[PDB]
Amino acid sequence: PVDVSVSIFINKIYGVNTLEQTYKVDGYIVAQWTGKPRKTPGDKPLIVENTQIERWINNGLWVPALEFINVVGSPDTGNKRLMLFPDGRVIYNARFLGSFSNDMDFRLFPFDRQQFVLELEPFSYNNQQLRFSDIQVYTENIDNEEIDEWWIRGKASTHISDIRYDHLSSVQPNQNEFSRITVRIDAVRNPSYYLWSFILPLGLIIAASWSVFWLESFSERLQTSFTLMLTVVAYAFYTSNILPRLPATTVIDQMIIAGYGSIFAAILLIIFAHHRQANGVEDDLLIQRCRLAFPLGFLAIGCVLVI
Amino acid sequence: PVDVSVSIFINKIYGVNTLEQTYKVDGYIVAQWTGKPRKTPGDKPLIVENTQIERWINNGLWVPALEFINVVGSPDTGNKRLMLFPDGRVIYNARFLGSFSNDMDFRLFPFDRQQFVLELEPFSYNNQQLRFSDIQVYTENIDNEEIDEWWIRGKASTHISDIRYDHLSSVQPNQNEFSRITVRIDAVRNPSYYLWSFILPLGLIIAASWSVFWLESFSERLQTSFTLMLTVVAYAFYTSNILPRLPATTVIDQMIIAGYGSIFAAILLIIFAHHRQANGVEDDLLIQRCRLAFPLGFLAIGCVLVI
Amino acid sequence: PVDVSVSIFINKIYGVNTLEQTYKVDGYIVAQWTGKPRKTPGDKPLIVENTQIERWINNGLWVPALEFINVVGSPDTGNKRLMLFPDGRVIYNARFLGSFSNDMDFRLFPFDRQQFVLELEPFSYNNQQLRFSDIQVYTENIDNEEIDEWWIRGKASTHISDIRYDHLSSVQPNQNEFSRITVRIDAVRNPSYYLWSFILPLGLIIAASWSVFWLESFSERLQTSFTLMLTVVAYAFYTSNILPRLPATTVIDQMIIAGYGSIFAAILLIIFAHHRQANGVEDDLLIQRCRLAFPLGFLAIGCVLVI
Amino acid sequence: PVDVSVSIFINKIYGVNTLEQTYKVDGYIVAQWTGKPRKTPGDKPLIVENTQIERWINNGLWVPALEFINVVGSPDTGNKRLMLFPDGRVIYNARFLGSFSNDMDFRLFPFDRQQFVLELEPFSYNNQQLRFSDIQVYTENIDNEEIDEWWIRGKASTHISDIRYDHLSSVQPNQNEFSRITVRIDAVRNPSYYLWSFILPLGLIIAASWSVFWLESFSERLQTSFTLMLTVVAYAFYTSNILPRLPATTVIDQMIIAGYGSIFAAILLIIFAHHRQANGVEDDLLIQRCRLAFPLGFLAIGCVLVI
Amino acid sequence: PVDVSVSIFINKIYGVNTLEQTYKVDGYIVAQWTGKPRKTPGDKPLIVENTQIERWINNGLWVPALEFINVVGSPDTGNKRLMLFPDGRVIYNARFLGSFSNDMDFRLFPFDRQQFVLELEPFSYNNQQLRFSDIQVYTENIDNEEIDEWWIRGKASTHISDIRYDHLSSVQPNQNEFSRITVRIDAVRNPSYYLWSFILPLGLIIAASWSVFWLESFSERLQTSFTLMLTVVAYAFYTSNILPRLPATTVIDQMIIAGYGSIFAAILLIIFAHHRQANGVEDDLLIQRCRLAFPLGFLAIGCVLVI
Repeated sequence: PVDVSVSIFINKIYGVNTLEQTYKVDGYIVAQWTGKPRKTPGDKPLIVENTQIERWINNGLWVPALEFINVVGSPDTGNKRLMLFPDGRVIYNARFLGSFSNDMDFRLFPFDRQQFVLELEPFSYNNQQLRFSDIQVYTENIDNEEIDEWWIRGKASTHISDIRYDHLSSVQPNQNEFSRITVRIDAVRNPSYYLWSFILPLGLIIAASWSVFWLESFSERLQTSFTLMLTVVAYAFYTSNILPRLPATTVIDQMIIAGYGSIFAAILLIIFAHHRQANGVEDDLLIQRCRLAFPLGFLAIGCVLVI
Repeated sequence: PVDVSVSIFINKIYGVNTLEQTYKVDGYIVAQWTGKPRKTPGDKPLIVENTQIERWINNGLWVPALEFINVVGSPDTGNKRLMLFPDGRVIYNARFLGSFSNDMDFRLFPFDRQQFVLELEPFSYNNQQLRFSDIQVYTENIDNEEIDEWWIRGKASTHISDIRYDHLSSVQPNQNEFSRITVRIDAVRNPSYYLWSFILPLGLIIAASWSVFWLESFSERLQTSFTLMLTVVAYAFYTSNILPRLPATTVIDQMIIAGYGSIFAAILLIIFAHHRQANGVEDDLLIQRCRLAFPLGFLAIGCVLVI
Repeated sequence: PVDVSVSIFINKIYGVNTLEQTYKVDGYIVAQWTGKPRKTPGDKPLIVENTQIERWINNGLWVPALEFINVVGSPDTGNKRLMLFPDGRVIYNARFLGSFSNDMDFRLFPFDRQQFVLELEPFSYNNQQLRFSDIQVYTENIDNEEIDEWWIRGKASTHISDIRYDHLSSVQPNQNEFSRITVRIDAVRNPSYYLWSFILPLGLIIAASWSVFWLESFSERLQTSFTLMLTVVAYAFYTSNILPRLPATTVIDQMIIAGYGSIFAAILLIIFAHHRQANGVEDDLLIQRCRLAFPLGFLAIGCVLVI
Repeated sequence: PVDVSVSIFINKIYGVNTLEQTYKVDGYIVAQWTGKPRKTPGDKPLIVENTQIERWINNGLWVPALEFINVVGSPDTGNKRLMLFPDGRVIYNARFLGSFSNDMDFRLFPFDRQQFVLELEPFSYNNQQLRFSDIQVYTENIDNEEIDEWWIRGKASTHISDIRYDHLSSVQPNQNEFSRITVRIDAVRNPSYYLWSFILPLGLIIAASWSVFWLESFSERLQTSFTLMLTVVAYAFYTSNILPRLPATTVIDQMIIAGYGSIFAAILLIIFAHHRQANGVEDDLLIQRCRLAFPLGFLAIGCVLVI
Repeated sequence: PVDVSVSIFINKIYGVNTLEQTYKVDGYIVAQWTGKPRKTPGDKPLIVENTQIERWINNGLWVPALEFINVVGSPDTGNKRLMLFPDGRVIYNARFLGSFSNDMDFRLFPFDRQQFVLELEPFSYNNQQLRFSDIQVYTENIDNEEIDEWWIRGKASTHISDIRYDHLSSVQPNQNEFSRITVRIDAVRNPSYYLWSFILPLGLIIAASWSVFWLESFSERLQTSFTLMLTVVAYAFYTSNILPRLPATTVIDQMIIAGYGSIFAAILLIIFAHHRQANGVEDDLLIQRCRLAFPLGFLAIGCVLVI
């Protein structure tokens, strides 16, 4: 079994797609192993670049294919090189930009946290072993973080493991285990932007909707609610169109639904106070009571939301 | 007739396009057959990867081209390999990402269910038979389902068949039947998100629209109706822009049309009650009757919608 | 002149682009001609697939290039094969997906009808003739039609013709006529969806806008119009954003403009009735007259729209 | 200096990108020059197509690369051919689809006019001269123009010139002038659609906004303005989202700004008339005066806009 | 160490992507060095174009690969050429369009300024030195600037430097320093468009919101605020949808949030003035005081924003 040492340099993780749970990773991949020694020009290591690489493979050079397991579509490989050492060492180095898949739960949207993973595995060989994996995710940790959209927490975690494929041929007596390198980078979303421009105004609207009870007439109370109703519909549209697209109910989507309910409940109470008492009494002890209670009931339900 | 065994590993089915009735399928395809025995290095099976494969084809190796019948544009094939066995067996294995087509009826949008199908067929040979198809759609069934957008019902069903092409040449006396593998995966859309964030507020708005009859004056009743009218127009826009795009009337689209009608009918009744009675009587037995009847008429019509 | 028989199988016509007047066509293309006889393996027809085809062309095999005249960008060709017959026949078969152009007038948008055309022509040869064209547009005609977006009317029409290119070289004495195959498929748009979810609510709003005349006060009449004004602005936005994009005025766009005018004319009449009569008379014989007349004037102008 | 005669057939100019000032050009390019005579099959001109062309170049055939100077990314070339004449003539013909750049001023958006240009230049040779350029922009001039989005004014203008590159090597004593072909096609946008569906309603809204002065009460006058304000905000959104995107203020954008100002100026006058006169007088000679003057002040300022 | 002279011609910098902090660069790259002398046809420098270049590399020609460090995906290279001089000089020249990455802070959006940078580095050699970098950013400086979206300030800055890579192999005793060319072009965004069509109406709306205090009744004051509330929600949507997309709070977003706060504070003051005084007094000295003070308080807070 050939010992393969890999190194993955991650330049940038960007372009997260919430609809398809994917993310882009730009960087380099280096893999080193030792083969039979070789006569090189003079005796310095020989450099073979791009189109010249397949010329060496056609003459018999063994270059194993390593596949990104969780990639989404063939990645864009930039420059690639082979470094052929006279003592037998071989170093493959290539620039790449690829889109990778991982299970991503966005339910607690503004305050959610995700981990971006890479999964590397040889495409055809089980008799060849990944010896050690070093990733160099040397993007900043203390340069721009409050300004940046995602907060990387710690240095990336690595784990070389062995994957057992059962459904295989019938001629392999026991060779159905492959070496898989797994890189993981944990990150937390910076909610600053979504707090100020989305959650804050949504609170301001939800709060100010309760000021309908400070209207004197019943006609004033009920008719204004329909203008508040339209405002929440507008704000829900503004929220869903500008924020990333999701077929899942987010924290903000609960806040939106809560606002929807708060207005509908107000309409019920406003009509209730009118027609609850005999002979047209307006239950003024209700309008004034919920004038402060209605704000409190929402805050109590919000805490049980975090139950 | 050559016996070819295929195996299709489905990693992920995603990216449904409602406008073009397409869907993306990432996974692997394996095909195995037995040919004339062959001298391999030593005597272990030889592995030929990617660019090296066409070198073997130029020297005479027979590798049939299998076409995805229902594919939408040439798919993106990642790494590919040939496993050449000394006794004659040949195993082709390739990673692919492709877009596939099938008839998809989205009319009952939030609660609809679809089946994703693959159709495999040799491109040039009828004297070569697909012997058995095993698909490994080992995506979860009981890990994430309530969180996931689609619910896979069962393991994929397959069907190898023979397709008769009539319009052909004139030199084939009887050989116009091709082996077609057909894989089918049934799935049900998870309506959780669309119920809470779309159907529920639409109900709350439609319901609260009936509270126009609880206004005392006629001027209050008619003018408020026009503000409710704007809200339904606003909500239909929010609905059509955020939800997947469709040139077909969906369940939600019927609910939207229903809200449109409920408001217009209210305006008729509101105006009717004013000018229906002689000498300016306001038919107060109507406003109060439909105050509860108008909500009920909508519920009765909704049940005949499910007829 | 070489006799070339073509056959075009049309799997699917989809993805009409109203902004660029284009549409996608998936299917196969077959071309057959007879050349000098040939020694084949044994004596069965030889099959040459994909990358192996250019190998035969480099050894001298004459394979003419057929260009889609009205294609938009080089089309995506899937699998391709050559079938070489010993008696001299040669059959080229290839799967393709391409985007094609044709003049498409969408002015009567919901009820418009278009025809999708293909135009085939050899790229370099005029001394080579397309002998007969058979298209197999065996998409359904009586399976799904009311559910489908477009209605195909009849079997596709074909026409081989001769195109005269004048601006050419100076060395051709008379050879400037090329063989062109022209396929035409006529189709009518299914207006069901646009009627119910777009045309119907637009009528309901336009109609209900006239109910402003049933308000008793003049202040009620004028102020309500401005809320109705906003509703038409809102509905025009919803219409233009969801419906296909066009730099041309459609039937719906005329209906929208009509709604704009109906409201502006209402504001004129409402203000006119106030200040038309001496000493502050409110011309109540106008408000009630146009209470019914204003709806009729719209219907009369709508019929002259179809003039 | 080799004499190269080019001819550019322009099939369609479409896909104007206002954000990036680009446009797509589909058509053919032909280039002819005379070289050393050649032994051809028999003695008829030889046709070399697509993949076969580079075979002749590897054997020594001189085929110069002509670059589209103003192209945006490598263009999509369809079929290409070489016609090798026995007397030495060589004719290169190729189908192409490319995106081209030019400075485009969209400030007078609905009524603007642009010119689409192509710039052709050899990539490596200054000792080779473009002898004459004939373009065949035989798209219609009198077939569909009122229906079409753009109006082509005349046949395209050509200009072969010499471009002086100063910053070059140090070994060229005087050879730093290159032959550049420049094609120009002038076009005027058909404003019919934008007039009816955008400019017309914006006028109606701006006009109808002035009808606020016909309200009797002061409370009626001020409150309605905010509904008209919302209408202009709504209409500004509808305008910017559907119309092509631009980081420049257009004619329509000025009309929008004008509507914003008309309403804001109205609010000032409405509040001014209330509190301008001593003892609470409502300056009724103002409300009625600007009832007609405010429309005129807008019309007077609009004519100074065309100053 | 080989001396390599590069020259970078920048035709156009366009397509800034605010979400991914990228920008497109179209232009040419020229690189010159001197090698062992060479026998050329006759003795003039030989020109080798495109596909013919790799033929010389297969025969042994050394052409080093230079990589754009900050590129986002492999760039699109148009025509490329080699100029082989008899005395040993070699000139590589290629057209390219590429997407490049750099840290871009858009927080002060309308008035922000950015710098577009390129970073060039050899892919495999440290024993080869970039001798001098000359960029020709000969885009206009005094032709169109007020009309153009970006303002280039000065001639582009260059800096050849040495980058120390630590994490490397174990066989290099001291050779881990690479030559990096860094080009920088400073640019300031032209805020003209965003001022007139976005900042100005936002001011007009924010200002006119203060006119709620000039209403006489309390019911008029509170109900109108909710219509003003909806207008800001609409305008926030229009702002975020049309302006470039950003997960960061911009100057406009602060102006938007300020408008949100201004209205909510008014609702508090409007309700405060009602219920602050004993026995139902309406604190008319507040409504009139903040009638002018509320405008001033916003202006006072706005200057401390620029603190």
